[PDB]
Amino acid sequence: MSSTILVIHGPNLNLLGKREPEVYGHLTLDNINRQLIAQAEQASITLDTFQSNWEGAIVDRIHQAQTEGVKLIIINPAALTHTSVALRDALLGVAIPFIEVHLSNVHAREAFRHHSYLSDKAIGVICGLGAKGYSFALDYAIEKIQPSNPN
Amino acid sequence: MSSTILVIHGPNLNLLGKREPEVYGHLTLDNINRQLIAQAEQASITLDTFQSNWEGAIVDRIHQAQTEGVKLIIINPAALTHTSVALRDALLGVAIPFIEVHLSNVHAREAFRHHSYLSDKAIGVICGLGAKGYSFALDYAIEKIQPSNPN
Amino acid sequence: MSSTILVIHGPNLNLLGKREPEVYGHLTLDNINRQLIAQAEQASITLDTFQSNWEGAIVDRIHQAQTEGVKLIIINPAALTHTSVALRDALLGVAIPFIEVHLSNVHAREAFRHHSYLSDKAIGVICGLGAKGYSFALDYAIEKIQPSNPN
Amino acid sequence: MSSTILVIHGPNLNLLGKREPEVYGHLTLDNINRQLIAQAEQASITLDTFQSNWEGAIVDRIHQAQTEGVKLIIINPAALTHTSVALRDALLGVAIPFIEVHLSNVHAREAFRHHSYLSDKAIGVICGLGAKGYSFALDYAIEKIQPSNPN
Amino acid sequence: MSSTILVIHGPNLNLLGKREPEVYGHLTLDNINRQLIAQAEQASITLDTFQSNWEGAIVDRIHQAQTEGVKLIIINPAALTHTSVALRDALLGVAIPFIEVHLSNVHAREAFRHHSYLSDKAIGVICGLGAKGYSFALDYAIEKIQPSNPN
Amino acid sequence: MSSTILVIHGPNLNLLGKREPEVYGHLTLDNINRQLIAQAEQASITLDTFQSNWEGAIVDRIHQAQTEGVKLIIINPAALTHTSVALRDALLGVAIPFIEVHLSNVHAREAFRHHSYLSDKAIGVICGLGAKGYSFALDYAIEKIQPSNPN
Amino acid sequence: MSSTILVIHGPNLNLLGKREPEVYGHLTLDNINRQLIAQAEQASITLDTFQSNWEGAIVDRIHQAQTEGVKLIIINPAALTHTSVALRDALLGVAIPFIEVHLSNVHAREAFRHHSYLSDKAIGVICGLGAKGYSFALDYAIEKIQPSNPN
Amino acid sequence: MSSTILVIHGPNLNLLGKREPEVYGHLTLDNINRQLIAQAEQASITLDTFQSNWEGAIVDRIHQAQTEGVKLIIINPAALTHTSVALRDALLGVAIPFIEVHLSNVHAREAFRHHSYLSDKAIGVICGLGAKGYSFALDYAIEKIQPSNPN
Amino acid sequence: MSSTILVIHGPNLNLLGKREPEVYGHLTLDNINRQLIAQAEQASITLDTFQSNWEGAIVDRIHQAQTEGVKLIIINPAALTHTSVALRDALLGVAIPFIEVHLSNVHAREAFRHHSYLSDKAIGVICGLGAKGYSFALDYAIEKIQPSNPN
Amino acid sequence: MSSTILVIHGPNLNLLGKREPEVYGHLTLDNINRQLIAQAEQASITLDTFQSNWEGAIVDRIHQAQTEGVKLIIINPAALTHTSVALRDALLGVAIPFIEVHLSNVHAREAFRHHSYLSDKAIGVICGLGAKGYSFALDYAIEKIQPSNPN
Amino acid sequence: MSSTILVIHGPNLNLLGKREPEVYGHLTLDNINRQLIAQAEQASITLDTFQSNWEGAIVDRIHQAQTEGVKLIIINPAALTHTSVALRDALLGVAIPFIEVHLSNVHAREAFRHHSYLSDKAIGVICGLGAKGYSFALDYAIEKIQPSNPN
Amino acid sequence: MSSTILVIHGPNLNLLGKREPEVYGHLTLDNINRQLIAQAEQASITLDTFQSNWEGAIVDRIHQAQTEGVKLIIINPAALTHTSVALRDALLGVAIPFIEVHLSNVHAREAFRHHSYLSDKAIGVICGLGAKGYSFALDYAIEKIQPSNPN
Repeated sequence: MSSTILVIHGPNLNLLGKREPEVYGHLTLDNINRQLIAQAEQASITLDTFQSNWEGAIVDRIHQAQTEGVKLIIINPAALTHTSVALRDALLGVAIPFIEVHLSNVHAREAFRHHSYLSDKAIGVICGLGAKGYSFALDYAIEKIQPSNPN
Repeated sequence: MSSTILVIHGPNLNLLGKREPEVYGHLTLDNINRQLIAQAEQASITLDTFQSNWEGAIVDRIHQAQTEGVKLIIINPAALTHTSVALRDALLGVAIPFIEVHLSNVHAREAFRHHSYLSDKAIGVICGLGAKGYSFALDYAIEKIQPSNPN
Repeated sequence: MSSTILVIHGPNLNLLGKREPEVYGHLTLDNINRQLIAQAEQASITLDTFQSNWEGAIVDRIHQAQTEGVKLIIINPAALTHTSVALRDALLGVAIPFIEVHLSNVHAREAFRHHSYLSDKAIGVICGLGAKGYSFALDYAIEKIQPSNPN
Repeated sequence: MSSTILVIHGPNLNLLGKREPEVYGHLTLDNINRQLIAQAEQASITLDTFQSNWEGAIVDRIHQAQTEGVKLIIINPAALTHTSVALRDALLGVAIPFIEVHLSNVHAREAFRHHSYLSDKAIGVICGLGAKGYSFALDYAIEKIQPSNPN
Repeated sequence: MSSTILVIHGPNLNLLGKREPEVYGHLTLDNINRQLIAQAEQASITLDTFQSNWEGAIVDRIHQAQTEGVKLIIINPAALTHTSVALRDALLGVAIPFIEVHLSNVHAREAFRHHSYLSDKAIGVICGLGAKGYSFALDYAIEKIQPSNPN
Repeated sequence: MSSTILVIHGPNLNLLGKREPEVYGHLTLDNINRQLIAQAEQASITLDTFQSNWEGAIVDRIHQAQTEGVKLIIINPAALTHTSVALRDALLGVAIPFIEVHLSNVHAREAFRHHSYLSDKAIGVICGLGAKGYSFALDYAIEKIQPSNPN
Repeated sequence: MSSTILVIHGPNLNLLGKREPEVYGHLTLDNINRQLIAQAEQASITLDTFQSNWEGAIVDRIHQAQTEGVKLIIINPAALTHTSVALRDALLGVAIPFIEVHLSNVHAREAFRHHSYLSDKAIGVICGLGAKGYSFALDYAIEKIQPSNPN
Repeated sequence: MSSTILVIHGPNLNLLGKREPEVYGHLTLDNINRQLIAQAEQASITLDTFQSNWEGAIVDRIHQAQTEGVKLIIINPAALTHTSVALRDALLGVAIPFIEVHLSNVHAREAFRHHSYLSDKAIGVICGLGAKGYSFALDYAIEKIQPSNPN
Repeated sequence: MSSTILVIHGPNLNLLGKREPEVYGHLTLDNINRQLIAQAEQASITLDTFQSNWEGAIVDRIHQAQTEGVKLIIINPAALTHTSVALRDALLGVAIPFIEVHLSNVHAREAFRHHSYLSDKAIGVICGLGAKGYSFALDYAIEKIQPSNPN
Repeated sequence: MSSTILVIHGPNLNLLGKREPEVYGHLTLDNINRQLIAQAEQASITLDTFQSNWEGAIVDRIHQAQTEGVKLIIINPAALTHTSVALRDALLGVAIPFIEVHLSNVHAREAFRHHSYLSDKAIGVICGLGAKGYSFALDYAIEKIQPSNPN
Repeated sequence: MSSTILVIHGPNLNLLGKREPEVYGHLTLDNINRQLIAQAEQASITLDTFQSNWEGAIVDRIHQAQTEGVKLIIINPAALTHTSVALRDALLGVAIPFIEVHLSNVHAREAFRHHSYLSDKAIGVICGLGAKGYSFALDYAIEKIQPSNPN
Repeated sequence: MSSTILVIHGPNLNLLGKREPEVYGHLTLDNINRQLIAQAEQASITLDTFQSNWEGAIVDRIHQAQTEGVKLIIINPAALTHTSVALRDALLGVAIPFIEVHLSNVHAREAFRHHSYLSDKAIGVICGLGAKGYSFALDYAIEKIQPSNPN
């Protein structure tokens, strides 16, 4: 079995691009996923994506990732970062390294958003850089997996 | 189908009237819905109702509400009020105004029940008035949506 | 005078509808009292109202209520809700059940407004529903003050 | 008017005399005052008593005490003990030593009752001994003002 | 005629023994369930088991337990112990007494693990004794439910 | 010439200057008011003053200020600054800008004196500068009310 | 002995009157004990006394009190008041009502001295009244057992 | 052969099965000890027992256990659980593995009972299962000392 | 420089009026200094000013002030108010009395701004009155150094 | 289409690679700067770098950035992130948008490291991805300044 | 009985060098005492030493010290440092100046070890320097008690 | 050339002996350094000393110390101990073992002084022993660097 990256999107992320005409639209979750997939293909890495509003579905997906041989996870937990011990335990239980990504700056909002049950065990965290944040996580992930020289 | 007002009941609310009715009352969640649907009919307002023990299902329902053009949500999040950021983010993400309702007086109970992830963003909150709390919320909602005669 | 229901308004409620709206509505404390009195009259319920900026005067009114045979109090303590143990102790002392009402949503403002010396002992709490909150409390109260087949 | 000893009863204490807030056990405020006055007369010591539900009235009384040359105050602040820095400041401002008395045991009830704005500045505190707590305070005060042989 | 005792395992428990058996356990969740079932039979007690990564599924199972007349629940809530009031509310709502079990010593890991939404309402708690903890809980339940010995 | 400034003195401020040679000297509250009145006179500004030990009296006075056209309030809340939300709400309610003054340095005393319900809504705060603090507030007020250029 | 009333002195109380009899003057623990024994003898009530610096010795004495049929304990736990749950459990375990006494005013000293493991369970508390606090406690106890009354 | 397990009962446990300790359970401490001894004897393990109300005696006993080569300790610290660092340091100092046991459910009682100075260092913890908790701890301990296979 | 006064401005104060002078105002730090120097000239008092972004420079300047015979310091520590113990220690070390000034109202901004390492040791604090704050501080200082309140 | 990006490195960053590679040795501060400078050159964007151990030097540099017309700051504050209000105020004062970068994962180390005086005002935050974090920040920054490209 | 300097060792210190000496070090408590006695003899000061696992025994020893004429106490309270108010009160009660010593660095260990009931009242504290810490304390004590000048 | 042991004095330490010679003490920073340098020469160890009021200068000096080959640092950070993470990171960055010294007892002064950013990483801490504390730290260092048991 080989090296795959898995991108996990948490609850409410499916909403992206419904705001549309000005404040945040028109960009969508599928648009993000499509860019990442292209980015991965360009490096000859198999990338899969998942989104759910259900915490249990996310946990199940992480469990499947281990059996599937996934090497690294890029996860935007969204609201679940502040609340889900089960998510943290699933990631730890499978021992697949992960990078935490947030489109918005979690630190610029309510104080409860400062707390995370994931960040302390993540390799790294990116927030506030929008969709580029996932790309950055992917770029890092590729180097870690297929290190240094490609030529 | 399509709807103007949506009533959402959180986990365990389905238990109402189901254990020791002589002690705890015969009123069921179904009775509450029946009462509200009739109250809604009196105003020619289309009312939908939803209950689940699963957070993800509630979130999905809320997303569905945006597509349906629901104008207001009446929600009793039950236990989820103190724990679910995901729920708060769904409501905020679809930008549908809501009224928070609890059968019991949350303040009269454990300290952890004092905190809500919804209350600060609600139009208003009602607790401790039992089933009538939902009716009052419905009365307020109808007036806001189709203003008529003030009292 | 003897009354079955007493409505108490706390400090600064006299200002309502005074600095014109904008800043809020034309609704006045008098409009609310008028609306409540009519609602009680329609139910053949005798209702009295009271407002003051003086805490001791409020405590005295509650003491008076006990002698007047008042069965339930609907109180908007306003600012006193966060500060007055004397108010809580008066209500407990006369042992008259009460409903707490706020026009605005107490939870949507400063952190200090989250806390109350009354809420845990109230039958129930209504906030953020404007004037209608008082009407809802009155509606509940009339229903409670009815059967007496209880003991 | 120029008493040696002043006994101040705080808010809601009048309810002992008007018919018990809880309570134990139809001992009235007037009964307490009579006992203290007799105890004071027996020692040839002049004593006055005061009760109010109003913070300002209490503050004014304390100021009046200064002009009257009161040497010690026995005060049962009741609910005010937990809230009134204005009371603390009146007492410190006039520099009259005081003993704090509570009929009930303030530590045996809600956590908020554990805190006082007075107790740190009192000579001493008595709580939970009922009416007898005032008598003890008076006995201590008499010995302090009019020392005699061991008591 | 379904079961007398129900054992619930929380999220991530399905992973037990999954990777990599040489470091840490060989033992699996099915191994645990088989031992408990054997232990139950030996006592002529009907025992059922359930595991899920979804909170709602567990809540549904608990509600189902009431309908089946389950006398006692042995639950390892895992991560959910620190986060789910919904779980707490389900167990209370059905009013089925429970014993809380953890394989590992919850107190020996991060501070957040110290807090439980279940422990205070449990009959008892066992942590850190591994698989034997479930057996111990069963022993206790059997004696409670069918206290074989007259005494 | 319409512009009017109102100075409010809170509880216990009436005591200023009683123990005269040592305790806090000879300056009285009346002395302070005379100086302020004269300072106002020089600037062609109308100024009124008020003191009370009763919170309700102060709140009423503020409400009266709105109707009297008062432009700005200089308030020394004294002990009320730490306790009275009602006071905050009256000032906010009439929307009259205010400056908060204390003779003593609040920060230099008990930790509870560090907190205020007024300071965050004041234009500014002055403490620990004695009676001059009021003059400074007046100087600022006069300039804000009738701004001056080079001359 | 057996006795009806037991007075317990906690650690360091043996020091009273030892150092700089111009520090706290000349009163000793024995002086206090003699005064109490005499006060008890007037009532024909048998009183025992005990002091120790060892927590276990105090717990053992309390247990002994139960067998001896002591009806009330007057206890000055001294330092143990802030630290010993074992003391709290002994008193509750034997179910002998108690009054807590401190010579000094506990609230006037370090913050850590503000918390007691006994006060919430005591009948009453007296502090800051010196040696007289023990006499007051004894007078209350005697009256509880063998009441006399003017009123 | 040849193995000793030591059971330590902390302060106030001597009261068990008497009259009115807080929770009257029928079983005495001796009854508990006799059951444990029999259980150990079945495994050809020696079971030492110790109870004291004195912390120092317990600390000395632990030191003694090290000199005597005790394999494991089962300890119910009772009230000392929440207060004694010295106990934790004794167990750590001798490095004898231990299991912490409580008859009652520590989590169900005052918040101060929630904290243990031993739990984080224990192999495991059992609480609220009454006398059976000690037996369970012993069963685990024997298996740890004497793994079944091969004798 | 006799009866010298020293004015110290902390980090970032150099920016005053630099950016968006419309919108934010055009008063500059130099303008403030020139005003203070002139105000000082009028009273025949020597005054110096200092600003730095460097804590060490400020500490050195304070040390220098003692040797220079500076009699009072007027300081706006800016950001350093909430972070520098070193500043507090420098001012305390030289024993030069000081007044703390801020242009803006520190209490109306983030919670972290509510704490000062200076305020408890200043004679007084002025905040939120802008440039005039420095002038008021100077006005007080002159009276204190060279009192001419009386002609 | 050329602009100015400024990279700021905080205290102790100058140590990178200077001891015991591999601890995580080898990579130096200059190596990071060369990579960034090269990365900027490829975009035809002008980039400057600064490192210092002195907070004042950093504050000065940031002020200079304003005069220089710097568009965006990429800053690794290092230790200053948890301590420097002066730094926060400098960036806000000049109003230059910034991205916060940390080589290591701040969330994975002592609790004090979890708090930043910058993060809430940052566009975004990157931590734990090492040197790459700076490049990602630069990539985002380039797109921000010069959006229109072959992309 | 009779010594100028008294060294007190708290609970568990008797274990030093007891187990795994090769692992943990061979130094024993007697070795430490022997060094100190020798250092004392060199300076012609009498020194006594004491160790116990019982708090009461330590308190009694301190009391004895007053009568003995001890001038200074060097105490390593060990675990009792974090828990014993009684110890603090004993030292204060006899008013013997003391120095607090710990072999290990308390600040490097769990958070609860960061608080001492003695540190605030000690002349000084030494921790983490092992046995030498006692010697340093002794060196300071000698210089304090006896004039530096030999002969 | 270069030192083996380096002594660092923090901000304000330069003031020692400057003011209040009779009240303060007339020992200066130079006296301490000369004593240390002599103590060092006496063991044939080179010792360098440094003081600054500038955190950056201190950090730079520590960096220099690594390249110099300094074996150990004795540091009195003074006020910086409570605020300077940069200082902690410098000492850790160079990996030079350090002992933390304070002339005064930090524990006896404000609560904020109780926390240190160095203490947990120091070998040891000495405070409150005046100048001797530095000498004691040196004595430990010399023994650590050149032990005399090998000899």
